[PDB]
Amino acid sequence: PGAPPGR
Amino acid sequence: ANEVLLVVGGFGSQQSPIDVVEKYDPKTQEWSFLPSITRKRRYVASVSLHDRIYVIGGYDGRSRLSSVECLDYGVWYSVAPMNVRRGLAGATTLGDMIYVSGGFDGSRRHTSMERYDPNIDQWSMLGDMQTAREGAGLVVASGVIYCLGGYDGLNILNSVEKYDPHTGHWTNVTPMATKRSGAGVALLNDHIYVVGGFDGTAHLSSVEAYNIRTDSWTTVTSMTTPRCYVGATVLRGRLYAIAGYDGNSLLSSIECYDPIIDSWEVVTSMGTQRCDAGVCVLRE
Repeated sequence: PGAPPGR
Repeated sequence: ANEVLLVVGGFGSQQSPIDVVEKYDPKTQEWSFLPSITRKRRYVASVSLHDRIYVIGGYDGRSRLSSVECLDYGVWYSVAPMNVRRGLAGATTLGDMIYVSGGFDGSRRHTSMERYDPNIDQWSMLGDMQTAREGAGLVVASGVIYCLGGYDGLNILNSVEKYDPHTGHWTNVTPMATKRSGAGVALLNDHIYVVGGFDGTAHLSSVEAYNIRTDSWTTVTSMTTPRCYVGATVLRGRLYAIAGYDGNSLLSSIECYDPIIDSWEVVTSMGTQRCDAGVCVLRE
């Protein structure tokens, strides 16, 4: 989305 | 009278959606654990309505969820699902109904907003926003719904929209100074506060305040640390920023905004590090 961490 | 803070789900330590539910009592300044939600949910929202905690939408690591579940302030149970799968949607209360707008369903961002009526247990579609937004904030100000910021799949947004019930459409208002996604949104006195977020390149600690009376934006003393996908709420008249991502690590911090001396200080920390978790305030 923006700077949200990913998994 | 006492007001409690509730933090539900989110993205955890172990780089995974979590089901943890924590309660902060400021009177005791103490944290407590509640029964965990039935499904691990990141990108989730949460609201308080008639001493009920509603956990709305989210993403479980596999799908983004139509499902909504409820706890009476305890046991967690599901209620009527939304018409749209919504991850990173804005949620608020108006009258005695729940309003949820925007979000991402795994393939397209949403202009839709919908309304939950508890007396009939129903989700009803309403008017669409001009721009689809995920990670946008929802707040109520003078009986009117505002949705702020977000991300449309292309650019981070400084756009702010306000809903007109008499027409079923949204009208634009003065945009924010900084485009923000995953910012926390709350109403404190006569100002809508937007805290933190992400502007496309940097994780923000900046805070903006929109004056309800003058319809003008101001910059406020920034938070103690950058926070994106941070919760924002008001407890007993004080603005609180809850957890989030500081650009490098998840955050435990809960910090408070002191209006009289105009400063931020970290007041407490939870037992878990989370970002994009649902936040709500409940009256005891």
